[PDB]
Amino acid sequence: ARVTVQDAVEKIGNRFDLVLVAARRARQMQVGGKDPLVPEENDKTTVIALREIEEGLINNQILDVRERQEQQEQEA
Amino acid sequence: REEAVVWDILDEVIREHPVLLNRAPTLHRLGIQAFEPVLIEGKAIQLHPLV
Amino acid sequence: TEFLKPRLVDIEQVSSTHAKVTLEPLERGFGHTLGNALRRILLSSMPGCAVTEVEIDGVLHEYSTKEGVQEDILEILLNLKGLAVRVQGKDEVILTLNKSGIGPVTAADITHDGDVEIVKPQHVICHLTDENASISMRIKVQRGRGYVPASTRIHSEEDERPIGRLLVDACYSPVERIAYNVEAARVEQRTDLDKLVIEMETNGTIDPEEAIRRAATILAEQLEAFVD
Amino acid sequence: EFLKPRLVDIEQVSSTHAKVTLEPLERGFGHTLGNALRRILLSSMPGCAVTEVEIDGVLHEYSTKEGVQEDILEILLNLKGLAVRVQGKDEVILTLNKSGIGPVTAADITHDGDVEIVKPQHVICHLTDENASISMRIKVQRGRGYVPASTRIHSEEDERPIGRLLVDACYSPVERIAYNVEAARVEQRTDLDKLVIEMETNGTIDPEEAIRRAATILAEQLEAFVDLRD
Amino acid sequence: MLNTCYRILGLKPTVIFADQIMYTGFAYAARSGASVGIDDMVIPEKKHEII
Amino acid sequence: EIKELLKLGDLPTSGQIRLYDGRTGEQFERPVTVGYMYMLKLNHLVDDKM
Amino acid sequence: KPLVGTGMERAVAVDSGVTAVAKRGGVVQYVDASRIVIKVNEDEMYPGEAGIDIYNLTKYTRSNQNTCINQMPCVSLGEPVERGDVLADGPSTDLGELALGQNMRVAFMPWNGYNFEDSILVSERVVQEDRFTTIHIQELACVSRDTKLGPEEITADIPNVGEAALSKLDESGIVYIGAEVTGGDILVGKVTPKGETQLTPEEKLLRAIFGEKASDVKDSSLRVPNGVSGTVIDVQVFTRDGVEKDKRA
Amino acid sequence: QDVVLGLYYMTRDCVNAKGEGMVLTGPKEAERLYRSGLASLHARVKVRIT
Ligand SMILES: Nc1nc2c(ncn2[C@@H]2O[C@H](COP(=O)(O)OP(=O)(O)O)[C@@H](OP(=O)(O)OP(=O)(O)O)[C@H]2O)c(=O)[nH]1
Repeated sequence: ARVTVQDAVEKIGNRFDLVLVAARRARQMQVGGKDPLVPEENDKTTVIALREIEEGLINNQILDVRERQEQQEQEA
Repeated sequence: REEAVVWDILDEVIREHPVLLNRAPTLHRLGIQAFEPVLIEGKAIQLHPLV
Repeated sequence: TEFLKPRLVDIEQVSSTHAKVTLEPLERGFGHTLGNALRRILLSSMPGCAVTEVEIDGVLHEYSTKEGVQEDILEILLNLKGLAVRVQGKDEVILTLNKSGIGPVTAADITHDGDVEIVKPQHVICHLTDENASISMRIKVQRGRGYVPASTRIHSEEDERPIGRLLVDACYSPVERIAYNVEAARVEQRTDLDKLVIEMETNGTIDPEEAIRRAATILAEQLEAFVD
Repeated sequence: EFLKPRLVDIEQVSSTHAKVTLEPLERGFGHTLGNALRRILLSSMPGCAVTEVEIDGVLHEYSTKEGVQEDILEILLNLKGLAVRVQGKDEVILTLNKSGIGPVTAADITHDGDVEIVKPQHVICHLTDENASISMRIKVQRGRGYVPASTRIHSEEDERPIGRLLVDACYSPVERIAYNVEAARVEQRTDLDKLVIEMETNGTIDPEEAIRRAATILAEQLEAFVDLRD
Repeated sequence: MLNTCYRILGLKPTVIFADQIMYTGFAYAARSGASVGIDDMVIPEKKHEII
Repeated sequence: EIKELLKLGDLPTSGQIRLYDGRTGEQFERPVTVGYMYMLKLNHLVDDKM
Repeated sequence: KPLVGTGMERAVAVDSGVTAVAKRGGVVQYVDASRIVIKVNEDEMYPGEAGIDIYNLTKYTRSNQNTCINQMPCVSLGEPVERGDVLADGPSTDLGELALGQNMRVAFMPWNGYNFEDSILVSERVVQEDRFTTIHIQELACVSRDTKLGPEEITADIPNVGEAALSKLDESGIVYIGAEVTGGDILVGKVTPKGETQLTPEEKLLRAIFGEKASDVKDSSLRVPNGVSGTVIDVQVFTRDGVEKDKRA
Repeated sequence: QDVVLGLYYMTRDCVNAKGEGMVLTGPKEAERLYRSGLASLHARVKVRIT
């Protein structure tokens, strides 16, 4: 999705907190705590996070739930 | 020295990185736009005609 | 002295009749020389078989209307022009169509002969209405090279022909569309190299790749005189 | 059902200018072959050209010799044009040594067996002093196309000698190429055409060999192109 | 044309269609071969009359 | 006077000639103006501006 | 030369001081690419010591904009010349006439949008013939001052530089006339006294380990600017009275 | 500017040219006809389009 992020804004309509969510995810991807959920095409993590947003797998709520999941798992 | 390896690493870094182009009289917000760079020979910047 | 021969020639055939072919890397300038040579020879001079003339038992001029056929004579002419015929042995044959009743007269309704194969049995030809539904015709298929419009036969018709003999443009060349895009391609250090994107749509009879192959073959065969 | 083109009469009007005709061309391939040939001829014809020059008393292109009028840079520019035919070897070192008053043309170069100077009248320099004497060594290579001074540095290979004077290499003998397709009415045939290729070169490549070499290169590329290994 | 393309289909197609329009326009402009000669600008026959 | 002198050269008096496209070889419709113009290379050199 | 001029270009060229013009017309006795010697006619010959006239020409010097200003002789041995003839053409001058630029074959037509806007398309043929190649003579200066830590020296000894870069310098440390250089190359070697590095501990450890004797002189040598490549055409040396000139000076 | 000129040239109609009144089965055939030089780039014609 390195042409037009129009569909990601159609998923999240703020068009501003969209970029913030994508930044949190793409920094969680760069610092290799996690791995990309999409088959990489030798892309960098920017368009990877955008592609992950557009398919509905990640948003703010899914990010928070999975984050608290990993937190409570690592607590044990 | 700048051998082939440097050009390969540069190509891979440039892939998804966008750069901003501006013209000194920035009249309105479209005076600054971001583009995906394509490495080319020469010292002149090539920009798409339509814009 | 020593040229650069292209490698990595990939062919992604979306829709068996539609084949895109990418070719790199080529020495400077040969993108257009080969794109053009190929296109020109393929398009203008390609041996093929096609419908040339038609005889309707019912109408004397191409602008008249037949009773009970919704399509005008022009429309049936255009439907027959597109019909893809591949004959094996004989060069020119006279096929007969006789159909009745309601519905679409399709290429299937042609008399099923030995040497002539209709590659698209479901191509629509005509729509026949109720209670009259009488269609009888003789379509002549000939083999020839290239594209020849009606206007030159009607011009050069010293062989005066009877009424009803309706000529149609003969589309012999099996390649329906072809184009070549040239794009910048660098062999790890030399940037003055180019990519050839060959987009080809043919009309079923021949597969696109084979069209390319025999076109280049015949061009080389002409060139044979000098290559030592 | 096709025909084939055979090389028929090949007339030479001048030493530089030549007309080459191809008589039995089927309709439509006149232009195709005209254009393909034109392209390959102009781009790929292997030729010889001066690559470097060493004159003794001159450190750099900008200095000047006693008793000559052209500058060193202009002498280099004049040498760029020198049309020379080497047969067997690829790199020849020609030596020009002349003294006294007179215009030193290319003919005065010491004539070696394998080297043929096509136009001995080509001017190089004008001496102006009875004792003024110039000696130099011109190194001529074989090559195709156009390579500038600045690119050749990549293959430097210890270019240490400051005496070496690099010249841009115009490795191309074909100057001009045009084709005319005209109907070649043979008394028993309907629609056949002749290609007339008019070609002007610096007098190094003979027309037949040029045309043959072009057809060869095109044939090789078409060989590679026809086969498709998916 | 561009406007309606945008209104009906959306961005992605309008972008692609704009690029296509540029390429085709340039190609066929080159094939046209339009230039400007001295005789192409014709002095009206009746200038001196009105003067 | 230009027309006369161009006739003295045996060239089209209108000053346009038909040109063939060097890539494909097809002619251009409507012949185009060719001829020599005196051009200048200005002191604004990309080498300095980059 | 301009194919289509206005007639004034001879006045412009002559009246400018870039052309060399004959003062007493006569016959050119000796022509060289540095001086034109002419024998004056007995008519105009001054009674007391007329003799012949010698015109020294100027060869590639740097112009205010860094372009080349060099005069080439026009006339040949034995040509009779008149008072006010154009002996040598100055920069951008031909046979007396103003040649500001060059005349090219232009065709007015759109060529696949590469001349979209006022941009111009040009053929490899122009670059091949070298007709739009300019010579630019740039000046570089290396000045050796004396700081209170000690006067700097021009010697060729430059700490931790590869000897490949020194190869082109003489023992005095000055580039040889005629050497071909590129961006980054060192032209004049210069070092400055500086001590008390005050290195952080780990560097001390490393100095101990490898035997790294710290050289008290910093590097300053005048290397060529980025992306510039040409021939060293000339060198000049200005030493103040008192100091011991070096071999090259 | 250049684009619009090209498209303008492409779309303009002409009183008389090559192939007046030809019937083509589709745009691809139109293009095949133009590139072969059997018809002028602008000439009034009846075409089937979807
Ligand atoms: N502006 C413009 N774009 C064109 C044009 N032609 C094709 N594109 C699109 O640009 C994108 C580039 O794709 P590619 O570069 O070929 O695929 P690749 O990254 O894996 O190599 C494609 O969509 P995409 O990036 O995959 O879209 P998306 O799925 O990422 O959202 C393609 O559809 C064009 O002419 N103009």
